[PDB]
Amino acid sequence: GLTLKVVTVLEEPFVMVAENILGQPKRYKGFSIDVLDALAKALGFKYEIYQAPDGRYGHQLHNTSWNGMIGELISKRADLAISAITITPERESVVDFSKRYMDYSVGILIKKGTPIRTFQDLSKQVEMSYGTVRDSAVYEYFRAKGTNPLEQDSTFAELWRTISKNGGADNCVSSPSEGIRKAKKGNYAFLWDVAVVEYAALTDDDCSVTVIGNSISSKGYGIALQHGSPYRDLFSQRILELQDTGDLDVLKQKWWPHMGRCDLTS
Amino acid sequence: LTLKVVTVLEEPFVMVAENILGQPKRYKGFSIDVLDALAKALGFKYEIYQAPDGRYGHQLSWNGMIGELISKRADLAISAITITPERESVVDFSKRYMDYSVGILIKKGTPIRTFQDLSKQVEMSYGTVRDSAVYEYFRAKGTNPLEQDSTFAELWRTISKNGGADNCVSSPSEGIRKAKKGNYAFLWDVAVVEYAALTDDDCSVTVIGNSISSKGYGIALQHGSPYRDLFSQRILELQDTGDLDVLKQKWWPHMGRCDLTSH
Ligand SMILES: *[C@@H]1O[C@H](CO)[C@@H](O)[C@H](O)[C@H]1NC(C)=O
Ligand SMILES: [Ca+2]
Ligand SMILES: [Ca+2]
Ligand SMILES: [Ca+2]
Ligand SMILES: [Ca+2]
Ligand SMILES: [Ca+2]
Ligand SMILES: [Ca+2]
Ligand SMILES: [Ca+2]
Ligand SMILES: [Cl-]
Ligand SMILES: [Cl-]
Repeated sequence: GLTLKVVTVLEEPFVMVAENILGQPKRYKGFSIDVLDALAKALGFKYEIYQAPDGRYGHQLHNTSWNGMIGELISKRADLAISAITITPERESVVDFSKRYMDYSVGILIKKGTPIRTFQDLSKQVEMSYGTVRDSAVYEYFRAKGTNPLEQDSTFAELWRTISKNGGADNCVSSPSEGIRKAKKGNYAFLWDVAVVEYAALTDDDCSVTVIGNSISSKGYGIALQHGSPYRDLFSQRILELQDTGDLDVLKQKWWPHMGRCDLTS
Repeated sequence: LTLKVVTVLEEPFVMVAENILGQPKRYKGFSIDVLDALAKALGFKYEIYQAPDGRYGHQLSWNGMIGELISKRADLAISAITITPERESVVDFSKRYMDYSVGILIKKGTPIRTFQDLSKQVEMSYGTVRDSAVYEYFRAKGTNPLEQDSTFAELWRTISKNGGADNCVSSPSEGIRKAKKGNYAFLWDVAVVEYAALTDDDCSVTVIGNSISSKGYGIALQHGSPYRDLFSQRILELQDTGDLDVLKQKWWPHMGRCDLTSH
């Protein structure tokens, strides 16, 4: 029957590999998979998932083309893209996002037991390396806030001076997995999606790391569809219903356990 | 192009501005400034009118602003309208231009600093507007066995005492008035009670938030409107540049007004 092609990128606990037995297609699991499954059921479609061949969310290149999942949508190789995709104006100009199914903000992952408790505390650091994924939306977030003397505090300017040192070479990482691994080794603080670093801290074998939030949320996570897709408004309606009934809250408790895991209190 | 805009008064989203006798009513506020930025960005003019029953809208068909859009007397509706699935099924909302959540309005100087602390109260009156969406939110959360902390169950036990008659109020203005006179905490739209606290004549109240947002505020357009996606795109741009945050600081200003954190 009606089958949608879904492009994704691995991001814990939004989209993870579940099993891949030889001969069988790869299977996936996670919070975004469960939201997608609820939509598939309600709207009566099937789907097939593939990972973005370049592994990127996607951004705009100099000739106005896009790579990543965004590019897959523009080219119509994918009908929808889902993982932990932030709804931004640049991306919405070329694809069509559903209304959000979760809020987004940036957090800090750092080993427990330090005097750093806030973004402001991190910005005061003189010797400490900290950073984000180079070439990411989070890097571009700190560029924007850091190069804006119109902010009310030097916090973002100071954070940007460390993050962007040597064009991002010294203090940034290639992937969230590298940032998480470095934060656990100590002497590094990793700045990334708070939901991603919270999951990493909750599942740390040694319960050795904690997350600093406090970022005000102004953006959400969405399902990206093709420009002009008829499914965009249908998805939004059902997402709103999932939120109103409490079904989304249950799925969040499933992947970010309120209890049973590491205690994140430093 | 001129769009018909329907609204309802809600400080500081939409407020009456001063107008010369005989001149049409003027409006000002956070939502008005968002509307103005959309007009300038997209290049339209507009005329505003007030909903005849001063209601947002609910069904049993739709009244309030939702009804004006359904009937097509309005091209769009804006004030402090929350994006809900029941409303989105009959009209078309922009993506949100601000987050919504429920807060606590309470007199300064108590040991209550969180929703959990409020839920621990014995013999204290606290509540919300009777038969409101907020009441229904606390019903749903408070009766759900899958909640991981007893906080919501305990809040519901007090809010719904005697079918909601003992501890709930008839309107937000009454809830605000009761919290200011004491021996009551009022649970309502955090942006609304924050503004009430900032402008309290006696700078006597504070607001407890510490709640992830449940919903967004949106611009409601007609079902099938050609403008909805355009509005969403420009709203996202206004958020990303910080323009909306500047507008929020402008309409919920903190210096010159009451200090909400003096204790
Ligand atoms: C756009 O730029 C990218 C990166 O250089 C390139 O791979 C792609 O072929 C270009 N496409 C054009 C000219 O349409
Ligand atoms: Ca779009
Ligand atoms: Ca120590
Ligand atoms: Ca693990
Ligand atoms: Ca449409
Ligand atoms: Ca309201
Ligand atoms: Ca609709
Ligand atoms: Ca006291
Ligand atoms: Cl929204
Ligand atoms: Cl939308």
